[PDB]
Amino acid sequence: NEVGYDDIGGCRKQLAQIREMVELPLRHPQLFKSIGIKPPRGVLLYGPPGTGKTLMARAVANETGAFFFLINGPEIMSKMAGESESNLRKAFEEAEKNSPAIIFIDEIDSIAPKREKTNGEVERRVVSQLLTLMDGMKARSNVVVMAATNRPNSIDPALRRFGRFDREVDIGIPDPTGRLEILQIHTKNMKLADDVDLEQIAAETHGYVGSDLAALCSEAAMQQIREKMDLIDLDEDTIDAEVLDSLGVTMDNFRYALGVSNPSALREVAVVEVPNVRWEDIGGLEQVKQELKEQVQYPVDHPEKFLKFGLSPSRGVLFYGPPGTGKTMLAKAVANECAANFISVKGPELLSMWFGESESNIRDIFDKARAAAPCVVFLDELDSIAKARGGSIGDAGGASDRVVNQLLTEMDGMTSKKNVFVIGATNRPEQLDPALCRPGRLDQLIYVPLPDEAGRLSILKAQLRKTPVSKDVDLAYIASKTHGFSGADLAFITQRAVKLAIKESIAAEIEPVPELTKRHFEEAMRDARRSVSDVEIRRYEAFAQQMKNA
Amino acid sequence: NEVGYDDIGGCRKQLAQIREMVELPLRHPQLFKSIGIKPPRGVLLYGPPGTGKTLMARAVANETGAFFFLINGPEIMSKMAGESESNLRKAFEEAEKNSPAIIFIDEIDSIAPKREKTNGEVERRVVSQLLTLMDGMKARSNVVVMAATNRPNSIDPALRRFGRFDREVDIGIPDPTGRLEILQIHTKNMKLADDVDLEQIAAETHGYVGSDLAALCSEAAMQQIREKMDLIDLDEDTIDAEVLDSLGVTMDNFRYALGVSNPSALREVAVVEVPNVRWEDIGGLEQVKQELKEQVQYPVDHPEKFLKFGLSPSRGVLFYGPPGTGKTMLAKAVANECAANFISVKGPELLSMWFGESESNIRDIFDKARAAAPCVVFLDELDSIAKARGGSIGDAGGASDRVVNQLLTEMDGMTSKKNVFVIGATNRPEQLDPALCRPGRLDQLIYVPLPDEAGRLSILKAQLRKTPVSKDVDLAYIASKTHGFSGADLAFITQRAVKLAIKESIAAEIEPVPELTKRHFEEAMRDARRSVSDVEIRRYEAFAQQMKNA
Amino acid sequence: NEVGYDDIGGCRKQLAQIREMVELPLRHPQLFKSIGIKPPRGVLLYGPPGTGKTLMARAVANETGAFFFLINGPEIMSKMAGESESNLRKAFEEAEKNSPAIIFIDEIDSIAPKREKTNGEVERRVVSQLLTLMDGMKARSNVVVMAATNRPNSIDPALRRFGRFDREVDIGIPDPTGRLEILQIHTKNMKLADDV
Amino acid sequence: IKNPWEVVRQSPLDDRLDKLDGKIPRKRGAMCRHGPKGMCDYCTPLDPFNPQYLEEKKIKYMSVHAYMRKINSATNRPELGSSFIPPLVEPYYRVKRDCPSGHPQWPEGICTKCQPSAITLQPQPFRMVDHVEFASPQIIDRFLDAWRRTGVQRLGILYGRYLEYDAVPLGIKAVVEAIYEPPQVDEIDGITLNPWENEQEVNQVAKYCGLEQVGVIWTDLLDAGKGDGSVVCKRHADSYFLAAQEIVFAARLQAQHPKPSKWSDTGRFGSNFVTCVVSGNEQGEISISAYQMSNDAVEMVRADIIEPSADPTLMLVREETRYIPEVFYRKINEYGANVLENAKPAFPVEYLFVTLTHGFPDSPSPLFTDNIFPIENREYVGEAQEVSAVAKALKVHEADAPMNVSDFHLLCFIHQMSVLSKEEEALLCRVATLHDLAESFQLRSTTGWQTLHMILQSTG
Ligand SMILES: Nc1ncnc2c1ncn2[C@@H]1O[C@H](COP(=O)(O)OP(=O)(O)OP(O)(O)=S)[C@@H](O)[C@H]1O
Ligand SMILES: Nc1ncnc2c1ncn2[C@@H]1O[C@H](COP(=O)(O)OP(=O)(O)OP(O)(O)=S)[C@@H](O)[C@H]1O
Ligand SMILES: Nc1ncnc2c1ncn2[C@@H]1O[C@H](COP(=O)(O)OP(=O)(O)OP(O)(O)=S)[C@@H](O)[C@H]1O
Ligand SMILES: Nc1ncnc2c1ncn2[C@@H]1O[C@H](COP(=O)(O)OP(=O)(O)OP(O)(O)=S)[C@@H](O)[C@H]1O
Ligand SMILES: Nc1ncnc2c1ncn2[C@@H]1O[C@H](COP(=O)(O)OP(=O)(O)OP(O)(O)=S)[C@@H](O)[C@H]1O
Ligand SMILES: [Mg+2]
Ligand SMILES: [Mg+2]
Ligand SMILES: [Mg+2]
Ligand SMILES: [Mg+2]
Ligand SMILES: [Mg+2]
Ligand SMILES: [Zn+2]
Ligand SMILES: [Zn+2]
Repeated sequence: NEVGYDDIGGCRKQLAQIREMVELPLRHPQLFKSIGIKPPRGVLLYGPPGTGKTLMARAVANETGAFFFLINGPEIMSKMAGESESNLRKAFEEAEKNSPAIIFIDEIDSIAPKREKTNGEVERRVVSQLLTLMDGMKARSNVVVMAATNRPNSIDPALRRFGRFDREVDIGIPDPTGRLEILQIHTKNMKLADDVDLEQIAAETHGYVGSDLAALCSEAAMQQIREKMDLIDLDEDTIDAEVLDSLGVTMDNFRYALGVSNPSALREVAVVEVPNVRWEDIGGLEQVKQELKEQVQYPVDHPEKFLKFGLSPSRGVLFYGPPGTGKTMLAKAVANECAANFISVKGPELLSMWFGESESNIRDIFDKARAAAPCVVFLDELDSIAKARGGSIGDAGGASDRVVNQLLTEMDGMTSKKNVFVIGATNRPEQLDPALCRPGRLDQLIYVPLPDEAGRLSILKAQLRKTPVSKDVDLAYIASKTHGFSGADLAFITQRAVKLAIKESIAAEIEPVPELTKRHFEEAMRDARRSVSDVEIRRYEAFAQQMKNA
Repeated sequence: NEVGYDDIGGCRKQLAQIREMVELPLRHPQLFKSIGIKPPRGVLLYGPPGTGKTLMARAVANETGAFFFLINGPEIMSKMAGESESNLRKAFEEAEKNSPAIIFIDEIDSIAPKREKTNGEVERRVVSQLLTLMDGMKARSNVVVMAATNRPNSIDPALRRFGRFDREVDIGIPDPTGRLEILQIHTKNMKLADDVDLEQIAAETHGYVGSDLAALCSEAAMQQIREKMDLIDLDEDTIDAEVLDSLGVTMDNFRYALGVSNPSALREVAVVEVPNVRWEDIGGLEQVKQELKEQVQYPVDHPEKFLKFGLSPSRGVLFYGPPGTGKTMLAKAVANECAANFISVKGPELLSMWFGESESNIRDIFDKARAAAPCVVFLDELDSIAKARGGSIGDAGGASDRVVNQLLTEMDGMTSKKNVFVIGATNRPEQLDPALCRPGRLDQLIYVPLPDEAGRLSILKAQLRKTPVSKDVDLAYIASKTHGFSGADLAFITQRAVKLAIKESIAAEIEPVPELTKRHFEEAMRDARRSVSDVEIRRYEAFAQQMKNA
Repeated sequence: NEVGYDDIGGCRKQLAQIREMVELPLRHPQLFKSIGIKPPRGVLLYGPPGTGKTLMARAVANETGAFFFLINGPEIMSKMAGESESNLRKAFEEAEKNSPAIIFIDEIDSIAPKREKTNGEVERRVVSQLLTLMDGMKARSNVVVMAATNRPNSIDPALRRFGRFDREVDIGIPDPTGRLEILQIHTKNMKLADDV
Repeated sequence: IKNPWEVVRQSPLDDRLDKLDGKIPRKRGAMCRHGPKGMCDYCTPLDPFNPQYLEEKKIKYMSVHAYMRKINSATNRPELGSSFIPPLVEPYYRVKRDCPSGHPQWPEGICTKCQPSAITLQPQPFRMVDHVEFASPQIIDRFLDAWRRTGVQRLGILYGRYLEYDAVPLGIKAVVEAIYEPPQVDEIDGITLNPWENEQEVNQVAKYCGLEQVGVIWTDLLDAGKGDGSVVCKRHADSYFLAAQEIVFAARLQAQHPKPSKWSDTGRFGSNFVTCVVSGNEQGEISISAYQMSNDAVEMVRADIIEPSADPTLMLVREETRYIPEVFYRKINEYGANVLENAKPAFPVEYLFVTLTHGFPDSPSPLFTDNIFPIENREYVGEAQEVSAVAKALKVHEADAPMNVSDFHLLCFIHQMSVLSKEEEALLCRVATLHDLAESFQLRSTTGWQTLHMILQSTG
């Protein structure tokens, strides 16, 4: 119940920050005294809910030799009027007494909402009590104030101003590497069986917080007990120890627990996440591959030539082309190359968060990408922004609405020195306003054509990298016959053909064929159907000839 | 911790005001007694947050021989009911006791919101306590009330009326000259290395407040310590002094500290800022250069001929033409010539601040320009105001909406005696209503054509002033071949050619060429593409022939 | 008036969950002690109104040998200011005294609406009293908190976060098989004719 | 270094009182929906601070421990040691000294960070002592002999100890054993003191006896002139209860006697020192009204704020170094509303005291059983302190006769004689309070008590 550094894992970069911010001024205040700067007393934690934010507090606090105080959000708000503000004054006097001091406040937004958006003056006093007492502190006190929340936007920003809270520290969703470590934290207390592959689990878990993983560990434990319920009689007052020794959680319990009612985590926000697709997994289009190698990889790798040449680059890249051409995966593979952070934003994600009005988060998309620089910001489905008013034809309203007017501010509100990059992608590029296509905003426009038969060969090579295909498969004879078919169409054929294979596989299981026959294919090849009209392409090829007329 | 005049820097004109307003009545009340006027007791400070507004208070207060009293905003609001209003009565009695007195109130909006927009009557009492006690003062008291805020609009305006607060004093964002001084304030306590060029830093910092700069100084100090963390063991209770003596912050630490998250500034407001571009940096179009020398430079330089001639000038200038013709830079270079202040306002900046409903700021644009007269107000992207309703075609709604109806009031609400000037610029001038083009509002209409090859020569001379170009570069042979290409197109070619040069530069680095070859050019010259259709120009040339038919 | 397992019928799968969640940690806390996991103290019931949600509480509670404490939603909200939050503190101290303990709270949304969508700070205190006192519990207390509602969306979600309430248990509308059983429960006390 | 509540030491009574919850256990109440080992909303154990419980038991205020266990959680408890918050706050209505805002001291400098708060004189929701057990009527009947012979008033000092008073929950009782009186110039409506001279001496007797200065008593006994002991009904509803000069003067002595506490920010809270006024009832019999100043009323004397008026019910607010902000008092009007009236310039004195009960044991067994000494500072009635009484008091010329020292007035006179040394007088005040036979036989065989024999076998 007392937390060390080993009890938390995965968010190493974040803990590297806090040790510089909290561990460093306390065990060595002389360093800031020798260099002659002020120690930051404004450490702020934030992130998604249930992400160890309370856990990382004591992970730092118990690893000091400093007196660590504590203050819960709802505990003060539970108190009566006046007495609640007394405890804050009782808090800081003890911390300024025991001068090496840590003040952590969990759920800071409950005692500090926006003063504009609040009703009770008792809430307004305790905010005003907090704003007063933060400034009443001293640098000679050597007392560090920590605060955590899950809603960094609901806070009164006067705290987030200078002198009170300056150190915005986000706790992001961990990678499969770091969440593997988190599983090892919870399972090292657990009693498992030898079949348990956490690395298989951590690969199969993608958007979970540690609370989801701890519930995941707690879930597969229960199913292990459910298997033993036949051997366990509940009318007994104590079960025997032999079933306790056999109580070892299987890998299949996690396979049960993987599809449990715990999987559904909190991934309905604006997330930053490193991608997984690469250049080999996208067949063909090597010209615009190199164009991204020109336009976005050269700044993130070498800003030195720019200051050599005195020229800031174009930060605005627009993808366009026919639909179903893998334009979503393109920005993921290039962020996976130069290891930049990645933020996927779709069209209705703007709108559905604006039926709930999350537009500071839209600014925070740029801010977190500024916080996670180098980062690329990917705007999927830009036609949906036009389809917020139906289209450019639409309900007579064009692409421009409150979304565009927000984005044009935030795209122009980006420093050109920043390597934070914005990637736009649509399939209906005529149906977007040129105000967003304005130079400085989005001036690079990249057409994504259909592949040729060599590209369609390279896709079918790349798509079937994980499939047990047959040996007689002439993909080139497929690539000969597939001409007008998109890369989405080719994957759609394989989804048909695998379904045709399962119409042989479990059909045989009802009457292992791990091979995808020509008979599986020539049925789907006869059933093959083109999704893109060539007269639609003749539009896009005229745009590929010339869209700069606009 | 005790602040003199030297501890603040940069905002000299503002401190020149306050010494006339605060230092002057206190050390010499006889002057207002001899001249027989009332000393102003209504000094109000305001500006962006974190701009030394609390700092400049004690910078004046400690430099008097006067008594000082301090009031914090949230400190009164922290207090209980009735007792909070007692302290205000306890404040002024002490100040009217010690009659040379300074009353500074930090964060005045927290104790004084709008009485229309508030909920608690306790807030309404303490406003009513304040309005009462301001009027209870006397001129024989010789007591000066100072107040500061970051939100000058959230205040109840009854304070800002006469007798209570008359002296609106804004603290603007400093120039690179003044923020250079601010860096010297923070770094003179710091221990630096000899490579540190603050002037290089102050040039590279453009929209920072002093809080951003103090965080900038604090950030590069930490990276200097991060470099020493290998030599510093945290389990030690005291590090040795040899690493303390070597602890000198490098210039590259600031180069690190310029690309970090501190550098997110507060620039998302209606700002006033002197420009940097000049007439030499805009090639060609010397006719409309002289037209601005006629229309806007003659009033700001010589109002004497107008009163000689009895005629007020036309204050309304509209720029128009094809897109991408440098119309944004035109108003900047003329404000940089006659040294007038400059306010850049884009189209969606009106709209995005009106999704949050900042329209008093739209009035305050004219008020701050009236406060910063001589000033020019520049309205970029007037098509976006039409594109708020899609266009003039649009969603059947024309250019006219709540934005225009606000602006037509505020443009007509300007005194013709004022040298405050309004500059409009669009690229879709047909798509704007003539109600805004009405005489008295915007009657000067300036077409911005494409340059000729001599203009395209002058641009490529002006654009390549900071680029290490090759010596074989025949810009005239470029200017011969570039005919329909805009000035944006020419810069776009150089962005391609530099990218082509970096496709030679760091290509050679992985295989210094600081020269922009003809081979770099003739690739981009073959890749050159016109952005403006001539049939679009034939529209604008018919408008350039005649738009006065409207 | 005292409810056994036989008095409820039809929702067998749901009762299979709760016996794993409530009956199991109490009569055998050693199992979670032997396997080394934390017992879930966040049992939450929800469903349509009038679906035996109050009925299934005592159907579990009377079938333990554990202590039971009862909290009604409007009963706390009926109380005066400060005194209402006192009873919650008086609740958990008795449960942490009598450590095999069951705390059922009927109509949890009446004492816990959304803090965003509420007016009285007295409501905001008693939510804040609840959020505090849920976290003040211990695993060594071996005390299970049950809560039921008919509006699972009106609740402040901070309860439904981890550590406080994790076990979302829905009570669905029964099939014609299970509602046949429910008819047999009510009619076995009744006096019927043979045509029924 | 440590906290005061980490270095201060409680009384043994405060050690005795901490280990109890004071909870009042109900059995199965009305709306039990449970078996007999279940609970409902109406069969929980009760609170020491429970107002409905205090209302049905007619108890005015909760005890300070019942106040202590109300305002604080159980986890916040000094057996944590370091991580403890003292819930009690001794009031600080003086002036924020050493102000951390650049301005001078309070004097010459002021800002918001150094000013104290305006006082809300509510009734104090608790009290220190609940019952005042006078251990014998003969303690009083000795004490009121000055008034029956003269008719002028009388002041004293309550001595004794604090024990559990089990009638009210967590009740502390001021068990009263002894009274000593300093030199004083006595008048009728008021009393002015001479300075007390043997201040360490009589305190040493209490240190010997295991007593201490537990409070103050005085009298308001004005005989109504019918010869029975009836009073002018002057301390009641319509007149007043406490004279305001008595309030300030007791708070002077109460500031001279605070109580150390492991639950307060200074390591001390409140005061063991209590207050009693002997008077007469409506029935015409000698009654007693016991009180104590509130922790604001101590502080406003410590911070020099309030002042008596000509009206004893009105308390003046002092006009203007110091800092006098608002004072209020919450009212109950005729429809229950709470109106904080402006207390400047005057306000009722009701909001300054706490009421206490008072009485006797069922049968008197105090630490003192003897009454043989003429009381000090009464040479104006010829009642003096001379050595010649000990020949009859301790019966030393009658050398067979046993030990009559069970008399604190005489024990201070023996301490005024100062013959027995610090161990032998603590062997005297051992036998003067416990009366052990083998230790009287030890003391009648000690040298110094036989010295106290052989000196006083040769006096007259
Ligand atoms: N990264 C993690 N590593 C280990 N355990 C974790 C991690 N994230 C969450 N947990 C577990 O989940 C619990 C949730 O508590 P916290 O995440 O600290 O609460 P929180 O992060 O402040 O989010 P709230 O409380 O909903 S605002 C932790 O106490 C851990 O037991
Ligand atoms: N050239 C390609 N190489 C690899 N996969 C492709 C290719 N073209 C399409 N796909 C697949 O088909 C789908 C198209 O991806 P998306 O980018 O979402 O489609 P899009 O081109 O962006 O147009 P829409 O309107 O979003 S479907 C993905 O599942 C891709 O894996
Ligand atoms: N022009 C400046 N020169 C020197 N230091 C400055 C300047 N502007 C800001 N600072 C520093 O930034 C700190 C921030 O405090 P302030 O800027 O005074 O706060 P503020 O400007 O009054 O705005 P608030 O506090 O958010 S209402 C100051 O204490 C200085 O250290
Ligand atoms: N006459 C000119 N002299 C120098 N540079 C020019 C000239 N005309 C255009 N440019 C360049 O054109 C580019 C874009 O200028 P802009 O101001 O954006 O054009 P604009 O006329 O304002 O139309 P928009 O709507 O802003 S694209 C910049 O790189 C300028 O340097
Ligand atoms: N499935 C059921 N089996 C047997 N009796 C039932 C069933 N559903 C409802 N009842 C009866 O109807 C009552 C419904 O009362 P409650 O459970 O209090 O209502 P609820 O389900 O808690 O939802 P509320 O009270 O409206 S929020 C039960 O107490 C039973 O008497
Ligand atoms: Mg938490
Ligand atoms: Mg797509
Ligand atoms: Mg300030
Ligand atoms: Mg422009
Ligand atoms: Mg119910
Ligand atoms: Zn009961
Ligand atoms: Zn002060």
